[PDB]
Amino acid sequence: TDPAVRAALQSQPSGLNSTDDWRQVMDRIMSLTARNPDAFRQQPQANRLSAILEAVVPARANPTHEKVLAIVNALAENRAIRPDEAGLVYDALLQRVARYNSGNVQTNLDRLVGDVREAVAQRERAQQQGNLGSMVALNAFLSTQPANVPRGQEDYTNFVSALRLMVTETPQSEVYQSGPDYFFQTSRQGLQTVNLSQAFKNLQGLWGVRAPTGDRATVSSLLTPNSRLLLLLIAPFTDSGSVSRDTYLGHLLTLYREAIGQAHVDEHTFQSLHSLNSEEERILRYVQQSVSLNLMRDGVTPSVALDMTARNMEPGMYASNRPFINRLMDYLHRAAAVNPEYFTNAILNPHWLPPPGFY
Amino acid sequence: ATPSMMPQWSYMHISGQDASEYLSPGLVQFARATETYFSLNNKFRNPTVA
Amino acid sequence: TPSMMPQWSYMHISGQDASEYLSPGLVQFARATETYFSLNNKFRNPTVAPTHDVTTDRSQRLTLRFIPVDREDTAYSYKARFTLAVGDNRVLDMASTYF
Amino acid sequence: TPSMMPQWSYMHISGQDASEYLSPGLVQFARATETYFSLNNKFRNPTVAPTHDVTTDRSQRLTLRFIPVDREDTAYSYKARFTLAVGDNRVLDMASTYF
Amino acid sequence: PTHDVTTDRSQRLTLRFIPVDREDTAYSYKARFTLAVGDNRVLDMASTYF
Amino acid sequence: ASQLNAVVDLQDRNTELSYQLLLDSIGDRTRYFSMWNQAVDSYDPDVRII
Amino acid sequence: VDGASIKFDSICLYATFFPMAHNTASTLEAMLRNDTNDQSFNDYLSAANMLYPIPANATNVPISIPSRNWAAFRGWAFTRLKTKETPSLGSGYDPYYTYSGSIPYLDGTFYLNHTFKKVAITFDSSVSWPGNDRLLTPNEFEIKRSVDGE
Amino acid sequence: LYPIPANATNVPISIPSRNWAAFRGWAFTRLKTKETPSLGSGYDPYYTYSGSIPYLDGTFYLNHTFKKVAITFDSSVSWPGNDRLLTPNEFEIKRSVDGE
Amino acid sequence: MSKEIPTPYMWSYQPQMGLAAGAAQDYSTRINYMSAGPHMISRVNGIRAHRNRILLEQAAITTLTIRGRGIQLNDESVSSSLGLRPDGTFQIGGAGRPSFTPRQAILTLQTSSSEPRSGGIGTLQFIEEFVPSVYFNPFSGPPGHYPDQFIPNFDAVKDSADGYD
Amino acid sequence: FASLAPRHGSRPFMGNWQDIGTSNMSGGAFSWGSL
Amino acid sequence: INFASLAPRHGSRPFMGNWQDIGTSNMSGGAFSWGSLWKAWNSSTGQMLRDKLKEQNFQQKVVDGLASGISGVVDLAN
Amino acid sequence: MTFEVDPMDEPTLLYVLFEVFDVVRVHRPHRGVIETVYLRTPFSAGNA
Amino acid sequence: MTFEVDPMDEPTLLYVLFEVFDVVRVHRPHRGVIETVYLRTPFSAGNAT
Amino acid sequence: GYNVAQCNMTKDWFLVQMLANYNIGYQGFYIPESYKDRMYSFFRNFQPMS
Repeated sequence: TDPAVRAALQSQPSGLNSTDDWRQVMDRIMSLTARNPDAFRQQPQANRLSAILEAVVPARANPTHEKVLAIVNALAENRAIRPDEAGLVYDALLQRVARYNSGNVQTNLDRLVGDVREAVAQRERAQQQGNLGSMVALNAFLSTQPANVPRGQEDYTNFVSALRLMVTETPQSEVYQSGPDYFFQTSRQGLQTVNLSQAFKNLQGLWGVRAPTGDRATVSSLLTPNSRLLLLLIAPFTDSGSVSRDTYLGHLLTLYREAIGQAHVDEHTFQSLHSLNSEEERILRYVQQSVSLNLMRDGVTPSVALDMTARNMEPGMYASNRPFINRLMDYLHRAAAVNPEYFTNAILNPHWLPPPGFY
Repeated sequence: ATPSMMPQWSYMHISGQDASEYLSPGLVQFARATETYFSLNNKFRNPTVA
Repeated sequence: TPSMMPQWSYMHISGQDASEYLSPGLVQFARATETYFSLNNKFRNPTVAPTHDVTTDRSQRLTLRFIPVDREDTAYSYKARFTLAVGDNRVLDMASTYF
Repeated sequence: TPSMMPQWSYMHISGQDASEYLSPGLVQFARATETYFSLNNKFRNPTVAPTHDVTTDRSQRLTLRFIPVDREDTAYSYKARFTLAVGDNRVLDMASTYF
Repeated sequence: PTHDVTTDRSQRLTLRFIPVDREDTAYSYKARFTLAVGDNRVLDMASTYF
Repeated sequence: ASQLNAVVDLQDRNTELSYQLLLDSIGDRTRYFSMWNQAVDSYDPDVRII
Repeated sequence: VDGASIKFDSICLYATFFPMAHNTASTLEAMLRNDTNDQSFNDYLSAANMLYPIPANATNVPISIPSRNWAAFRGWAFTRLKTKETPSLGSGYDPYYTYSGSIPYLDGTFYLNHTFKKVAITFDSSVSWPGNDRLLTPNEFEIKRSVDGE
Repeated sequence: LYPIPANATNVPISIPSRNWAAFRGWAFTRLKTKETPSLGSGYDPYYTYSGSIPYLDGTFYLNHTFKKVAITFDSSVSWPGNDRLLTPNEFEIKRSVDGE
Repeated sequence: MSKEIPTPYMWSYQPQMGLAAGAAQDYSTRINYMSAGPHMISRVNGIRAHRNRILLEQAAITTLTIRGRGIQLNDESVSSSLGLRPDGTFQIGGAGRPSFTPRQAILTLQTSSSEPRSGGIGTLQFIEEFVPSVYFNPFSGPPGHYPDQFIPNFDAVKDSADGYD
Repeated sequence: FASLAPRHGSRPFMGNWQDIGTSNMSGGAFSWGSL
Repeated sequence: INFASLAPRHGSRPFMGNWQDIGTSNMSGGAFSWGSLWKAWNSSTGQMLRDKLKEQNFQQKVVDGLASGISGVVDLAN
Repeated sequence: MTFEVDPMDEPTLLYVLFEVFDVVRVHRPHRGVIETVYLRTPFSAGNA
Repeated sequence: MTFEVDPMDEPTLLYVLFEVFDVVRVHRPHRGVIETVYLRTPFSAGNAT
Repeated sequence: GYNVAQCNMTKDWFLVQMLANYNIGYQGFYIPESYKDRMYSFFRNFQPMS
């Protein structure tokens, strides 16, 4: 739910709109609330009295459980203990406090809930900020590595700074030491683990002399695949010109940088004016049916048929749709007067619609 | 425990807020989540006042 | 509805139902006093069946009868084969079919 | 064809419900003609038990036989005391208990 | 060859057709079938038989 | 058009008992409907258990 | 043997169509031919059935299933019935079925459920599914007990 | 070679998941256990028979006793999975008297 | 073997749920060179390195008359032929010309599902997404930093799914 | 609103607006559930 | 594309059924309402006939098609 | 599994129903064409 | 794979040749040296480095 | 060939009665739900005899 251990706690030890927030209740009981006034004025007597009795003389509460649960929940969300251990340690701490209680203990407990709230927030933001531990490990490893390369030095230190930037700029990356080596995992529970010590040992001999030899694949087999992965992981970093070009290392970095680039980019890219309302269609079908019925079973003239249809209409709908019905009646009248074939066709064939220009 | 001085009519749920009010939001959510198999709905009284 | 005779609507034969033509107020009163004084059994709520696009006016059967196109026999079991036909503008619910 | 979707989302096992995978037109049609043309029994809705955070994979008893820790038989009554112990991270609902 | 030979959508390899008309006589027997080639495949009549 | 059978009946699957249980589930079974000859067999309880 | 005989004469098929209006029926048809608005069904018993012979005076029924994948498996259901009162599966005509009464495998009138003693479960020929100490007798579901001081 | 007990009628076989690249197909035949020797190191003291060896020489003679072959990948998908057989998902070799 | 040219790991699919089951090193396509000299052994190692380069890269980079549904259908809106309707007098006999209404019939025939899904993956997308993954330095981290997706008995939320309940 | 209602909670106990009713022998019923 | 006109009208308002009603049932966990609620060696005659009458008819609570009956209380046998 | 039952002096058969999922999806993309996709999950066509 | 066979009194075995590819490559650097590299694509002999 | 329920009643008449009293027509012939079948209803009194 919520990470703030105060909030993720207070959902557990609290009623809903009780007299813990006295001001809201006192506002609602008199008339002050504007959302729905006179709500309280019309409840049963008991309830009303009881709230009032609660309101004028508040009832004291014991907040020990709330604070202890807050600190326990803070421990749980900070991986101090397992949730089952949380259920146990809540009672453990409760007994501890209950057998040593004092006003000083309550004061320290409030101090502690504040401290643990801040601690949880800090831990979360630090875990999303870059994981200084990896930076410390990387600096230790770099201190282990020599800082002087007899063949070429600008490319070496530029690459070192690039690696530093890479480990800093992408949190969730891991740098550590398991055996007598340092490694670099691009993510917890993630593949792509680079043997950093071996990669640097292999790359020491290729810094300042592989520029003239980049054209011939005579020494290309000196690059162990682990170091190849290490270079691949730093393609987005070490942009053009950081590593001197026309160098085998520089050539690989440029190729990898160009490739990754096209990819992300492409990826973010990814991927009759008047017609009647249903009510008017119902009216039209009714007019058709009534006129056809009168004209076919009573033999009346078409004008009288139209007149007879009109009257038998529901007055509310007839008045509501007076203009459209009037226009339709006049149109049918003049059609029956002028073109009997068209009138008979338009009065006998469903799926018919008034032609444009009738509007 | 802690001796309480709330008016006994509400402190014994004789007349006052019903279950989904005086209970915790967390407990209410949990009870509603597990209404099917492990029913907690009969463990708390709902006062009814005419 | 166009051909709704106003005497029907006044006599609550068709048109607005009980919850709407009544004053809002009575409605509420009723909802509240449901438990003790019923008042739902004394007003009428009209119900109206739809007219168009529900039933085919053209000549059409209801209970079709299919005959066995071919039949085979044996000393213990026999076979019957029917050419079930469902013409357009129709839908057949197999639950009704029965030999 | 399974080449489209997993075999459980297909064949309507754990996955979306009927009121969700059906096209809006068909849903509205069924909601319209519910009274005189049933379409409810001709589709499927998966019922999926929750996977986690309900039961425990650890060893845990389902029933315990509590031998009385002390008895005092009398010419008129029998008195038994049981040390009812509820283990950690377990909840006992007294309704199930019986003598 | 990998592709452009066999389909992935279902097709059946073999179809059995039931006569629509039949007529017995003292000496003959007439059967009539409605052969239906699918909308994309092709049929070599040599494979068909009674 | 193409005799692609739609009923693939296996031998493990049992249909008669399935229909019996379904008929029990969706409606009362004690009643009799003569059209389907629907009358569940039963024994007089005073006879099975004297 | 009793000579009761039966001889079918004729058979016709009856169907009943809801007289839907043609426009609405056509719309419904065009709706039900969607790739998505497809009909689906599941057999109510949802079962797979198998049967296993038990000779006379037998008192133990081992059953083994080879290596299998058990996704979505729902549970077990079992009963005991007389061999004399069950026809041969699938075969058109059984000449040994000399019985005419109730057929519990078909009409679902079981009457032997009381005869079961106990059931044991074992996965990979090692572990037991009832489980981690769940029941009183953790190894095997004990249905009914004879004289048992516990 | 996967074993079949006396009077047994179903011979299910399972293979743990592996890559099947460049697979070609199957081929099978039944052999009487007394015939084929233990595919081991020289002497098989339980091999007491001196006739033809259909596992070795190629004189298979029991292919006429196969009834059904069902092939399923991952225990949910039949291999000819496009209804590309008259029967739904089985390579029905020989049909008994049930001549539909 | 070698932490630099590793035999790749190949995923296993579970058709039923649509998720991907545990994977494993490929064990059916290994090359047995145990009877070769340094020449061919270096050649084979280079070949496996080439295969690994192909895999890594691939994975990372590569992620009128409407057709109706395979048989096209024509479309007409004013194709209404039988203009008569049975009033009190007429009596219309058998009729019916099936025509797809342009807006109503076709759109109602091609609507998608009401709400899109959220769950497993189909076969084609699994093939396109779950290429064999090359694991370079196996399990080189502290406990808890290992790729748990590989173990089939591992559940993402509740860790280490106890088999047999 | 109404204060004349049984209150099972602080919130009132009120039925559906649409509660007023009809049935004619007719079969003008033969209609479905409360659900 | 609105199908409300097809439905019965309950008065200026279509009678649209609940969309949450599409069938699903299996062996266990699926239960439906309307349960199986239910030469004389003994000549009592009376209760007997009465009982037979009872046997042929019905009663339950979700039988709320139409109306429950006047003044009220909400009860069980759900 | 190892059942055991009280003796009966006639042949009898244990019947076990292995609860399974048995569903079928029905399709109909044109006039008079039925396509179905059967499926039994715990025991599909390759059953034991 | 599931098979069905007719009953027989003696025990029997179903042989299921599974086809695979099986390839051997031969190379010779100098006088009297043979180096072979085997393979079996869907059922490997197995060797990893 | 028009009677039903093994008694002398035309399926037309039976269908009309069932449709009028329970709408159990076109979609099968299940027994009417108990609450829809009062004492004066059609089904509860329909008795075929032979």
